[PDB]
Amino acid sequence: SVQNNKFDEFGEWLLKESNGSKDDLPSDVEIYKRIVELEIADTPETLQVLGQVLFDDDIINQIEPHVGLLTKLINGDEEFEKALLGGLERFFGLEKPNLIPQIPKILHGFYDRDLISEEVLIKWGSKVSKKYVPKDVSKKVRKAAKPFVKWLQEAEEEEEEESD
Repeated sequence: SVQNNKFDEFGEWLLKESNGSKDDLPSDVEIYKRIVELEIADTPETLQVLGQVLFDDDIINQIEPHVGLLTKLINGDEEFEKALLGGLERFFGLEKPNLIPQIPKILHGFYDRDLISEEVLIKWGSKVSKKYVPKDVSKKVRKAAKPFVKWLQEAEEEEEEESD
C-alpha cells in the first residue's frame, strides 16, 4: 500500500466514517478534535482536505453548517483561505464537475461568510496553477469563476472611488 502523511490519513478518516454520505460525516466538533490530535491545526493543507471532502451537490446549503469549523481553522490567515480555495478547486474540477457552471454563485456564498477574502480570490482567479489540480483542470475551474472575480475587483475599485 502507498505511503501517506497526516493529511492523507485525515482525509481517509473523514471518507470512511461518513461512508458515501456527507450527512454521516463526523460532527464538526469531532472533525476539529481529530485535526488537533493529528497536530495539523497549524498547517494550511488541512483546509485543502476539507475543501474537497466536506461537500457534495448540495454544497450551496452545506456552507453555513460548517462556518464555525472553517472559521476556527482559518483563524484569519490568508494562507489557510488559499488552501480552502485549493480544496474547492479539486471539488469542482475532480469531484463534482457538473457544478462548474455554478461556481460564481457558490464562491459568493463562501465570500459572504468571511471564509475567503477578496484579495485571495482575485490572486487565485488571475492565474492558472497545477498546484491543486492539473493545469488543464485549473483552467476550467478558474475560467468559470471569472465573473465573480471580476465583480470583486469592480466592487473594490468602486469602493475606493467613493472614498474620493
